[PDB]
Amino acid sequence: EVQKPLHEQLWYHGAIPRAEVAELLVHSGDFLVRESQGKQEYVLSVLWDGLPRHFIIQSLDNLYRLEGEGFPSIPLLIDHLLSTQQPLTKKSGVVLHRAVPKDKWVLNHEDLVLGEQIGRGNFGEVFSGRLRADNTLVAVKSCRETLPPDLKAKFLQEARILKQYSHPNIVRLIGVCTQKQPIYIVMELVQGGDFLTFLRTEGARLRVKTLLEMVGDAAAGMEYLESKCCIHRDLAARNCLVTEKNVLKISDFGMSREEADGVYAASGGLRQVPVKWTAPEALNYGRYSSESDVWSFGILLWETFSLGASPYPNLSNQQTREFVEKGGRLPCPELCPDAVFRLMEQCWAYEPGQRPSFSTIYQELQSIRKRH
Ligand SMILES: C[C@@H]1CN(c2cccc(Nc3nc(N[C@@H]4CCCC[C@@H]4N)c(C#N)c4cn[nH]c(=O)c34)c2)C[C@H](C)O1
Repeated sequence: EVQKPLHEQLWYHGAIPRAEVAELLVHSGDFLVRESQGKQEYVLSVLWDGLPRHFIIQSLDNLYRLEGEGFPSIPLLIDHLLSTQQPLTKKSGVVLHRAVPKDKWVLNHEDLVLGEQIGRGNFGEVFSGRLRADNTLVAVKSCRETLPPDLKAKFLQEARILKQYSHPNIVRLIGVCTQKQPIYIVMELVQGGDFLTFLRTEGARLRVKTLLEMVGDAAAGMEYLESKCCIHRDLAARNCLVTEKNVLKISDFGMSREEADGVYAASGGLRQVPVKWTAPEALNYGRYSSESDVWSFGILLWETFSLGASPYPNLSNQQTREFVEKGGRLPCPELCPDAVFRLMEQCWAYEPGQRPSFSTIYQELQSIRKRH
């Protein structure tokens, strides 16, 4: 193990952000080695006094050192530090205890070949791609480095959330490319593309039973997320994907948050918030919950039965907020069955407590589908 090159080491995390480093180091003396992207130097990061401390690994004459003896490799230096329990510096008194290994999701850049751009996300371009070992087709999310540091720190959040999930109607994570820059999140490629485009393109061809089945799939995904205490915050037709077999999967988890007690209080600082899909209390007071996702689901129902129409077309975001406060809601689409519209109206109840649960939504849609 110690003989292996640094890049192969389990405790070498390459280009992971400082914010990810803080997540990984749990106990005193927990440590990892990484490459500092800015300075192009290796860094030993260690938890001491409750906070990560970052030591620059010096290199001279092909020997790696801190303030003591030098070694011909960084793994030999780490082994010396761990085995002797010598403080990394006399001044700091930091002593290594446990090497924090990469998880199973970390992926090498070499494993992946990037293809054509397939869309644009808030963090940057999404590309199609290929895993070289088996020809598995993937979607690859990128993060533009010119984004503000506060926001870039949020990019890996979607991967951290999705690592936990497995469901037929939730997009599947494949891995995270964080050993070098540029950083990528890698997911299964969903062949049919986004649901909004599907609705607009397939259009008059789609049967009501088919639409009910697809939104039923979305309700199943949302029920599963609610069960995991996940609040998606960006549910919309454009953020649902369609498989080659017309199964719908929820995707685009960049804004999603896990809250044990069911409420996420927004920073207030979000840019490009999808105002037309967002519940009033979430905009007004920053209160996000499964109930605010339910409001979004009502908009998704509207998008589905209007075959991809844009909501509140004649209103600005601010005008939409004012319109909704006055009791305004979207009109019933022609193709929308009366029962679906009644459910849609319940989803848009002003008080979040009055809105139906995702289980109720799934069951009601399923029951409607059986008579269509
Ligand atoms: C011509 C067709 C077009 N296709 C096509 C067209 C649109 C989207 C996608 N796919 C994905 N889009 C995502 N975000 C998009 C951002 C921009 C708006 C739409 C989406 N919201 C995400 C995310 N997060 C994912 C995540 N995981 N997996 C995916 O596939 C995926 C494929 C692929 C197909 C093979 O070629």
